[PDB]
Amino acid sequence: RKPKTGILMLNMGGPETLGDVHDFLLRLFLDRDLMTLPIQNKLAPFIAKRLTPKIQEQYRRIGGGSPIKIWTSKQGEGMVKLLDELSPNTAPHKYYIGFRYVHPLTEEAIEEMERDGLERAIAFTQYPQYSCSTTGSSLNAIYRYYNQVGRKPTMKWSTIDRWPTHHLLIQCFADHILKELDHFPLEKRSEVVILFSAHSLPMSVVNRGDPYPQEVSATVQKVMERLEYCNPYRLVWQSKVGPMPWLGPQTDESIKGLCERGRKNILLVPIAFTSDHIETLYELDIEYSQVLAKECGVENIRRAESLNGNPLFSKALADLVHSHIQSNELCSKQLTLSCPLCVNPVCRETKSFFTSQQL
Amino acid sequence: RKPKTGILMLNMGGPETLGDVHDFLLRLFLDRDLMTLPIQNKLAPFIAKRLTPKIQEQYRRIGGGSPIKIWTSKQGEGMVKLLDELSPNTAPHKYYIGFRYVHPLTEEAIEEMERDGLERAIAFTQYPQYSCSTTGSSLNAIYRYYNQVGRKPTMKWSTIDRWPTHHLLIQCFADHILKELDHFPLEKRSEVVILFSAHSLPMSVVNRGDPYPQEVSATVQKVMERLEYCNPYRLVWQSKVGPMPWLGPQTDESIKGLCERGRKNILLVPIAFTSDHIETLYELDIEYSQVLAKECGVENIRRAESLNGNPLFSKALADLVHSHIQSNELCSKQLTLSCPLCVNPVCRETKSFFTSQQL
Ligand SMILES: C[C@H](CCC(=O)O)[C@H]1CC[C@H]2[C@@H]3[C@H](O)C[C@@H]4C[C@H](O)CC[C@]4(C)[C@H]3C[C@H](O)[C@]12C
Ligand SMILES: C[C@H](CCC(=O)O)[C@H]1CC[C@H]2[C@@H]3[C@H](O)C[C@@H]4C[C@H](O)CC[C@]4(C)[C@H]3C[C@H](O)[C@]12C
Ligand SMILES: C[C@H](CCC(=O)O)[C@H]1CC[C@H]2[C@@H]3[C@H](O)C[C@@H]4C[C@H](O)CC[C@]4(C)[C@H]3C[C@H](O)[C@]12C
Ligand SMILES: C[C@H](CCC(=O)O)[C@H]1CC[C@H]2[C@@H]3[C@H](O)C[C@@H]4C[C@H](O)CC[C@]4(C)[C@H]3C[C@H](O)[C@]12C
Ligand SMILES: C[C@H](CCC(=O)O)[C@H]1CC[C@H]2[C@@H]3[C@H](O)C[C@@H]4C[C@H](O)CC[C@]4(C)[C@H]3C[C@H](O)[C@]12C
Ligand SMILES: C[C@H](CCC(=O)O)[C@H]1CC[C@H]2[C@@H]3[C@H](O)C[C@@H]4C[C@H](O)CC[C@]4(C)[C@H]3C[C@H](O)[C@]12C
Ligand code: FES
Ligand code: FES
Repeated sequence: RKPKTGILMLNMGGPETLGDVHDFLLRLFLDRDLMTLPIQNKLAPFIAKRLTPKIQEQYRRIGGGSPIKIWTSKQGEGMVKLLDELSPNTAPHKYYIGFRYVHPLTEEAIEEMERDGLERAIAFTQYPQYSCSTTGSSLNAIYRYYNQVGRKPTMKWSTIDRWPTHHLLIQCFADHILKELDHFPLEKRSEVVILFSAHSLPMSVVNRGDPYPQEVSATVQKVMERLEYCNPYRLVWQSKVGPMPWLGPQTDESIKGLCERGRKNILLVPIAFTSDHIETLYELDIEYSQVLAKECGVENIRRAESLNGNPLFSKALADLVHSHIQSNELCSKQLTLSCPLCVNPVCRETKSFFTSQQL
Repeated sequence: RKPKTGILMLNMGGPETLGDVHDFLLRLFLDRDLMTLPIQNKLAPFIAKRLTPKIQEQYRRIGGGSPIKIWTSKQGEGMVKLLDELSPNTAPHKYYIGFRYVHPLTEEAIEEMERDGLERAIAFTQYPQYSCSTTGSSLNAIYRYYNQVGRKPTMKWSTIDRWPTHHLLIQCFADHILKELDHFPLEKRSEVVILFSAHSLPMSVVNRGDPYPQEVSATVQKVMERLEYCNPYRLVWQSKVGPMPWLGPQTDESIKGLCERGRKNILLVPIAFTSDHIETLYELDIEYSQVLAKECGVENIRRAESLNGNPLFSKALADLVHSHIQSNELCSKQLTLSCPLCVNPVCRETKSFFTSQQL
């Protein structure tokens, strides 16, 4: 039986091997919906080349590459299995991976979906909280693909552009937090302080109206409510780079600050991504938990396991797609409102691309 | 007959008459928990004096004074009426107003509570979302009062230091939003965009770990979920002053940005305060809705009514106090975690003041 419904799982992606690092960075630095550089066509390949060594080294430190594709595939397989049972009327379902900067690229996925002659296509962002820089960028790629190929889609499109508080997503986070709290010495469990950590954004992006911070904040509240506020927490942000102002507090500075103030039992909780990747395996685990934490004299610092292959997470994914199909939703109401200070003309085109879809 | 349980309603307060502006500002610039200034004892009176004219003018523009005490009193009376019926075991209940910078001052309220021979005293912040600059400052005042008076309290203390997602608070906001949406022309109701607006914070405060942004964001999500995402929204921030970086987007820039982008039907929703005051009556209503909006060519801009005298809000207050009493809570779990980068030694003292209370 030929595939009827395709679920395009969108994510930035990460290099699978050290050899993929260079092109990963190149594609990224060439992206306008994310970055404007002078003589970009020249500096893009240059900056990619100069950062490759350091980035390859980071991936070497975690085993030689990014596990994003492996986890995405496992989740997609689980999701599809459930969807075929949940929604027989839209089966067979097939998942496609559309990474923004690595293979399979968004464009390659769309080309295959079209080639497979699907009746329906769902742009399912793998980022629970919407940022014009993450989900937005992936959605722009879809609009741009058809605009560039100079032809209309042969499939009916729609998008699940955000899902910051999906009940099953929240349950997964809560479950992983609880099981990690169990790993702390019993005598320190109640003393543990939780630092929810999400990739930060430059203040210039936050100030334009990016939906991200508020949604990430919503996820945190939902998780803590489910945990019945068993431990105190703080939502902090990681991955800042460069000298420019970014949304803080910074995860690293917070870890150090807590230790200096007597809170030496910390539980890190990646709250804005669903699989392991450089942010968790390198930045949180090595950079902060092994090096920084040791230098600050932490007693116990752990990190909640990433959702990865948790069966309940695959259930969450299937539930989202199923509910989306049943509601005939073309996109969230939120997507119909671009940032108040958006200056990228493509955002409105992308929005319209989805709001105007037939069906 | 004699009062048994006192509910101290904490809020910054506002000058009741133009004549009260000067001392309001003086007390404020003399608060080390709010800000630290060089030679503060000399600069406070000086700054208060220089700002008085402009601030008096703002209050003149809204009628001649702040309605905060009037609304606070009405809510307090309604709250007490309900509490006497809800919690007979802790009745008679008495509410006391503890304004940070205007009469009745926090210190004056405490003196009266002590004098009334209360058995229980509850520091009930009127800010649903915790900021060390709002609720924290108020709680610090309580600790400082006893530390300064050189005497221990004669009543049992506890605090309701935050309540960002209390179901009745959320219902009130949603109700007021729905009725304001009904005031827009029917043909534009669906086109209306919601701007949740809350007093901004300097990035220096946000970056040290202030709980505020994340909690305000939680309130927004709960309200939108209750409204079933009927309209698109954005959480923006108002009241920024000075040349330093503050958390954006700015409410004023967002209003202008939306209009320039074709979204000329806006609903402003104060989401971090429960009564009318300078932020709503002047900043939003006059500064932004009457002047700015007009200059931007807005079609319709309205503001959800503040909670003020809504009976359901008095119920929310009573329910919070009731649940607090029945739970025997001394404070939220959140108060037990000071900011990761807190540099104010009084914060820990204040925290301990409550966590260490007998009972
Ligand atoms: C100016 C521009 C940022 C523009 C902006 O966002 O306003 C920045 C982004 C990355 C920068 C480049 C990268 O840092 C790589 C190089 C760093 C060297 O120190 C200067 C040249 C160098 C090639 C930089 C030139 C310039 O300062 C760039 C291109
Ligand atoms: C800052 C920007 C998001 C901006 C926005 O909020 O719109 C994010 C998106 C992808 C990020 C980049 C990618 O993760 C790839 C690189 C990862 C390195 O660890 C830092 C540089 C690096 C080049 C990152 C810089 C920055 O954090 C980027 C560019
Ligand atoms: C750190 C890295 C340059 C590394 C190098 O010179 O080797 C530079 C290259 C392009 C930069 C990014 C681009 O200038 C686009 C964004 C500009 C904002 O002011 C900060 C975030 C922002 C996302 C920058 C983050 C960071 O400074 C980047 C990623
Ligand atoms: C330097 C200090 C801020 C210190 C800090 O945050 O680290 C700021 C806070 C308020 C400022 C003062 C207030 O703005 C009032 C005055 C404004 C005048 O333009 C300069 C003198 C003036 C008296 C300022 C001096 C100085 O710049 C102050 C005292
Ligand atoms: C910025 C600060 C909160 C700081 C923090 O996040 O810790 C808030 C608390 C009370 C505010 C002040 C009070 O509202 C009184 C004044 C109101 C005027 O409209 C601006 C100046 C004014 C003097 C305000 C400046 C600033 O917005 C203050 C000082
Ligand atoms: C604007 C006002 C001075 C007005 C005047 O003298 O004309 C100054 C006096 C003290 C200032 C505040 C204090 O310096 C404390 C805070 C310092 C932060 O860098 C900005 C917020 C912050 C809360 C300042 C806001 C604003 O710039 C204030 C309130
Ligand atoms: S930058 Fe957010 S919609 Fe364009
Ligand atoms: S400044 Fe937040 S706890 Fe001290």
